[PDB]
Amino acid sequence: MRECISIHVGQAGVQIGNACWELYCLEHGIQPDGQMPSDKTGDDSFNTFFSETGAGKHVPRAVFVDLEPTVIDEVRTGTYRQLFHPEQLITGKEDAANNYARGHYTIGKEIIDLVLDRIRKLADQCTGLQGFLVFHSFGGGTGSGFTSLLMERLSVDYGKKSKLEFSIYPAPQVSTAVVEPYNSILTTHTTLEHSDCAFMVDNEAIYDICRRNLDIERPTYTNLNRLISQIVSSITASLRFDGALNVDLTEFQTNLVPYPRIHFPLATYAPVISAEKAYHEQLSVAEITNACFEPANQMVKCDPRHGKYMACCLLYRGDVVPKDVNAAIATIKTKRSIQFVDWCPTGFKVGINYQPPTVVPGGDLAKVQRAVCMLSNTTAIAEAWARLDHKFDLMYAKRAFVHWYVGEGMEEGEFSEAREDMAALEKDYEEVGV
Amino acid sequence: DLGKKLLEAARAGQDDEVRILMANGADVNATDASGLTPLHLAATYGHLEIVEVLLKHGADVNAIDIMGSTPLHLAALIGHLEIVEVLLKHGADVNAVDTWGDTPLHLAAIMGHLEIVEVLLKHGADVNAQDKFGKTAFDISIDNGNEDLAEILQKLN
Amino acid sequence: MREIVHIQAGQCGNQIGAKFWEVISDEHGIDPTGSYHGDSDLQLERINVYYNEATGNKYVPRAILVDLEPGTMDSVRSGPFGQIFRPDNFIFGQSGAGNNWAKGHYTEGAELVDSVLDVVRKESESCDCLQGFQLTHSLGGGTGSGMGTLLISKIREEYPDRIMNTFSVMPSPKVSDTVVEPYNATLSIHQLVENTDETYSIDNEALYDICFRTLKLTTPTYGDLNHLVSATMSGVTTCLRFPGQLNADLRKLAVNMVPFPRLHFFMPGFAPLTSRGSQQYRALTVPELTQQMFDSKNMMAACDPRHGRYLTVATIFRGRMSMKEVDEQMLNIQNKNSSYFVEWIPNNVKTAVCDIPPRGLKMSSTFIGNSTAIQELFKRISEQFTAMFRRKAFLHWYTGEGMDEMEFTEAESNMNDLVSEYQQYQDATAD
Amino acid sequence: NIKVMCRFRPLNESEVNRGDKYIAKFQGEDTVVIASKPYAFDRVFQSSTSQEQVYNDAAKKIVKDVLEGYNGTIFAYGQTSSGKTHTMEGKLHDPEGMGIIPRIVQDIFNYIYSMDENLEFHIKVSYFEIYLDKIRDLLDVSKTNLSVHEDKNRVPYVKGATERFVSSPDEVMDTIDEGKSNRHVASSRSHSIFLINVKQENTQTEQKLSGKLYLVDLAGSEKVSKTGAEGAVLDEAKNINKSLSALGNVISALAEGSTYVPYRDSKMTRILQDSLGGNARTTIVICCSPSSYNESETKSTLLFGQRAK
Ligand SMILES: Nc1nc2c(ncn2[C@@H]2O[C@H](COP(=O)(O)OP(=O)(O)OP(=O)(O)O)[C@@H](O)[C@H]2O)c(=O)[nH]1
Ligand SMILES: Nc1nc2c(ncn2[C@@H]2O[C@H](COP(=O)(O)OP(=O)(O)O)[C@@H](O)[C@H]2O)c(=O)[nH]1
Ligand SMILES: [Mg+2]
Repeated sequence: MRECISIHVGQAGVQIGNACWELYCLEHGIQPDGQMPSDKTGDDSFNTFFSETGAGKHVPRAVFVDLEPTVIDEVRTGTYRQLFHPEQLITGKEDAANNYARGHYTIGKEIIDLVLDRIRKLADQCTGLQGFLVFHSFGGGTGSGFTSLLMERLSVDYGKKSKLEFSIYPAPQVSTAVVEPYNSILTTHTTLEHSDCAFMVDNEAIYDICRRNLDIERPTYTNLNRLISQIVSSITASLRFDGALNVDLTEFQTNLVPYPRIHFPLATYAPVISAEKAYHEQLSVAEITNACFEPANQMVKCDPRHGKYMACCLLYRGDVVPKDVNAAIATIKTKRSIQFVDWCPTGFKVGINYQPPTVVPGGDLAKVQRAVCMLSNTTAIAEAWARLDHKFDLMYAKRAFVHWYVGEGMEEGEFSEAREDMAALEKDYEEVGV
Repeated sequence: DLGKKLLEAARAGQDDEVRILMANGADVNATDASGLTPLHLAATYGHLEIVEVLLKHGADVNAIDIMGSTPLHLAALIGHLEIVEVLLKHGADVNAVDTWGDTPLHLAAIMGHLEIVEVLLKHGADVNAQDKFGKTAFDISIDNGNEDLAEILQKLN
Repeated sequence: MREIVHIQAGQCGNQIGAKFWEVISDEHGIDPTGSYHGDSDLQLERINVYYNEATGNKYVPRAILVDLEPGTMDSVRSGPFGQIFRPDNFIFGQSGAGNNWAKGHYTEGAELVDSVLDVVRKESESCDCLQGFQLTHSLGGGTGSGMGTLLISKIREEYPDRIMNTFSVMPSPKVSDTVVEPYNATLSIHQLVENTDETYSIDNEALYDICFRTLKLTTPTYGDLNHLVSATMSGVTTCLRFPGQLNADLRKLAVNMVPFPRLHFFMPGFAPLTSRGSQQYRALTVPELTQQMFDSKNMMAACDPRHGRYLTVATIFRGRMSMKEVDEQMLNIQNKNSSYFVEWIPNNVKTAVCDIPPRGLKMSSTFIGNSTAIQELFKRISEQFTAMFRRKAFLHWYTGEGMDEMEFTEAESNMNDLVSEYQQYQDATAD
Repeated sequence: NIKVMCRFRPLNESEVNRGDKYIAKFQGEDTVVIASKPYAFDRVFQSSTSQEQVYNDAAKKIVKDVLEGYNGTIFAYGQTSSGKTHTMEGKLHDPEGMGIIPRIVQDIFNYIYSMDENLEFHIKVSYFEIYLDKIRDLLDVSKTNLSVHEDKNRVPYVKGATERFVSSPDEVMDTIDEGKSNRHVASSRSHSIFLINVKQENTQTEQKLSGKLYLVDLAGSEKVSKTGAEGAVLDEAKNINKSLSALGNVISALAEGSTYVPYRDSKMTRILQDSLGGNARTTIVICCSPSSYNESETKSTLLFGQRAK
């Protein structure tokens, strides 16, 4: 190790972080109090994500921050109350009230130094720190504002370290603020130069998968988070197991980000099957690979058939023979129209983790024999930015709600500067995808 | 000057000082700087007995101040029913128009004085009289959403 | 974002405030002695928002009771939940305000203000995380209007970073005590436009019309009007009082509801509309709740929503129902009446569902609208204010209390400017 | 109508050795290109453009209107070291080096005297700052919280503001200097408003005129995340930012010809309401630095001018 530190910012970041760690403990055979039985081997794969104490206790290299206590109090009181470093569960009293300007400066300034001093404590326990994985929403005041203040500060204190994001993109089905597009554009603008790779999780795509594949009428955050945690686990498994693809954080940029600004890959996960839907025959390697090119299975709503590919990774889990992967890829190359940019290599990088995929017992997802997560960098994701930019433009033209941000120390021109950066980004995707 | 004193007495509703001041020759039709007479003042401030006494002794029922306000405008505005009835009985012009184009009907309607509106209508208040913005008492009742007033204003026949 | 400090000023303020405390206490299982006796942990999860925890497992309202009239304390104390209030939280004068804003704002009110502020201070220092202030008052009288607004400007300067919220009762000649009510209300609206974050416009014109025309009450009483007020007050605070995601605190509600600082006057709506002691023979369905809460007949401000456009809406559903059916009915209202919701504020309608229904109802819905149609309430008051002001009727009652005539001109200019501001956004397009 | 005018100053010795390159490319006499995006304004004055040429285009017409009894407003905006002082005042007594204010004051006293036949002139000056949302008189240190009131015709005015009688150009400069010594400065931490009221009485005709010239000194917008402003400084920064938003909202409304103009957004926009509305010409003078290092703060000054339009 080669340690990675996970940071969970605000409600979405925290609750998704809860589901991710619940799943990592299940995958690595760690109990809720950090204990692990008989089959110990220090020299363990998961040591990149878990430090080891004295009593044989494996503790996540995780930090949880919120500007309000309610969500983190549940963590301090729940099934995992003894899993995390109690000093690594940090809370303020007065939240950012869905206002980026409060998370970023007026409120966030009161707790930022404590957060960095707590991160330093975890960093000091690392022999070869690779960097950070940062979980947050785009829409919340904390998820947006506090994360970008944190990202700016981490860039100064850990210049040579990689920073990855898991960003919850807003959907009106579960939205709690009208100002979510403002917060999303302001955070994207300030975080852009500080992030190396970012995995957008569109709440609407997760919501649709829960409705269509898991038959959930009105999906709850618990339903969405368990699905999201499954997909994040598929992305992070290579860092936690001794594989050959994406073994370190640097490798995610190398494999998925040929252009620094175009650092938003698309994740497509298959198969998502209802635990209550019995009995279907198990899906083959061809069936799960073909499912990677079906828009219905994406983490973000967009159409890759419209755009162009710059990079493509397929990460298998379970009973997956390498020859069968090779054959399914050749099938996909011929049968499908997957266009790559006239400069990047037309190739599919493959990773295989032989461990049967893990699900939460009693959850909505059925245990499958084999699974795949495709990580591709497509220009089609620009559509998700266009939808956000549109909503921002409609409100900003009237300066609706702007008094809230200006009232919290922000200068109005910051809205214009952020939106010009989003316009430069949309143009960057246009210039590449041609 | 006793004119100034009579204006003060009628305003304050001092019935006895009104009698005493007039007895010493106080001008029953004296005006202040804005043209209000003791009658406009007693009618605004609801002194029924003072209105009756002024009218019995030469007060001009239709006197206008600088803004064209008559005693009836003021009694209709403030909601003094008995005063409105006494003024009308003494020949008050039901359709007098002030400087804002208002008639007593406009003022009673704006203020929600429903009984006064009914009285004014029975004495021939002009239902079509427009103010400076082209509004009749009916236009006011419908722009306001006042259904009770709209109903009374339409009842005519 | 935990504690809310509640202030009730004047006769109306203390009447509607008392009712609010009775209704929420019954919802939270708090008896008149301040003891909890309910059967759900959901009742106590957010109890701290309105109640302090006293020694011996007692819950005490974070309420301050103010008046210039004497017999108001006596009347509140004699009430069912009269004994639940902290005796030291009663700040009562003996002279009264005589339905004059100037007496409330400058004379009798200014003599009592510092002693109100000390009680406000004692309550605020003991808060773990103060959200802000909630004031109940009428705008047509002297104490609630003049002293209420004096308290608001004094609290704002002492607590500039806390939310100021009002339940403001708008005068009507259909209910009325005097011709000076348009003066008192216009003078108070000038204060409210500048010093509140959120104001619920509780219109007596609207309450009287509901009681008379819908509920068939021939002679509506204050108790008939207050039955509507207490339903609304309970409904609009559901999100602050029970666990939830949406508008769970005063500042989140303000950030969602207020696009322009002056446009912070809300049209409250409620369904079903009932009379006191009316038997419910069936529960309303989700489609009926949706239609009714958006219906002009169900609005607590005498404004027609079709005459304006919605900037923002908060809808609260109460009782056991389908979250899927709520979602669909809410989507259908917006898509079928899309021209009535500004296209330049996307997803401006937010919906919350609370499992606990209010007393006597199996199902309820509360509507909170920020509509440009509220300019109709401001036009009605302005027209009566201007009718009186042009003729200078009773001005001496105000200028005799120190007040300059210039404050009438300013308050008039302010209300006309607010009406023009609503009109601007009503005609604004996303071109 | 409103006009926005951009001015680029030459490079100073403190930044000549810094090795900064000219990011300021020009187009026509109204457009300035920064990082391949154009920025159109009413007029763009380069480094070579004289103080005389700047004054004629931005202030000369407003001065004539004020002397004719109408109102007018001149705003000056720019970050530190942009050129505000040099543009607005310069070498106050030198004939070539003098800025905008000594020229306005020159032209006013050149109209005065030249009319002594039937006319009686009175020049009244006022100087106040808006600091922490309070109106502070810069001519009377005791008047720290002046209020905006309305007359019978709803016209907003500052109640109890000092009104100094001035009979010469030197008297005006001395008044500006006295007021400047009372301004809150850490770099200005408040907005400044200088009032020149030109009163005239035609003795024979009995007709009176009163034209108001408002000289507004704007503190630059502050990004509080940067600077790291706290306490009173943070309250100052919010107040400056709020006022600039309000102003931007007002000029935008006036530019689009809106029926509603949000003068009530700030105390500043309400003081200037009568001089900004109706038959009044307004010029916003925005000062920019041409340095490659200032590209952030200059694009900030440029976007504020774009808001006005
Ligand atoms: N998938 C998912 N999204 C969530 C969850 N909680 C909140 N969100 C989304 O996150 C956004 C709201 O942001 P939050 O994370 O709740 O807010 P915050 O970061 O705590 O910030 P403040 O409360 O404003 O200080 C909306 O888009 C929600 O739908 C969750 O557990 N899962
Ligand atoms: N809805 C309602 N309005 C009331 C109540 N009591 C008084 N009012 C109204 O309050 C307004 C002003 O009166 P009030 O509160 O009594 O005066 P204050 O004691 O000086 O504040 C008038 O418009 C009354 O109709 C009440 O219990 N309910
Ligand atoms: Mg939160």
